[PDB]
Amino acid sequence: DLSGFTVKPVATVHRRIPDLPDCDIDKWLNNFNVPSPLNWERKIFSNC
Amino acid sequence: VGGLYEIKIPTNFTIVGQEEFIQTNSPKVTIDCSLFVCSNYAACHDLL
Ligand SMILES: *[C@@H]1O[C@H](CO)[C@@H](O)[C@H](O)[C@H]1NC(C)=O
Repeated sequence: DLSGFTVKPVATVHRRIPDLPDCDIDKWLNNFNVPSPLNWERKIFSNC
Repeated sequence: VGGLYEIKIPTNFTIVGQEEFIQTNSPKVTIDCSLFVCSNYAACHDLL
């Protein structure tokens, strides 16, 4: 009984939601009004 | 009672059937240890 094979994939399926906006993460990180550790700020990035 | 004992002797009879299954075999299980432990993954086959 030889070692098990698996059928090779004949194609690739790639799916992503199209036309989503850019997240602009650099614009928020480069904002010059920087908070201290006491009042550390959060931003949430989704659908981008 | 004197020399004699009381015994129940059959006066009529029938034949009865009884089934008995005896196991003599079992499912021949076989394992590919490599396919079970690692599936398709080359990084696992290397470590295995
Ligand atoms: C023996 O038993 C069977 C079933 O009960 C019956 O048909 C038959 O007549 C009986 N015979 C005697 C001699 O008792």
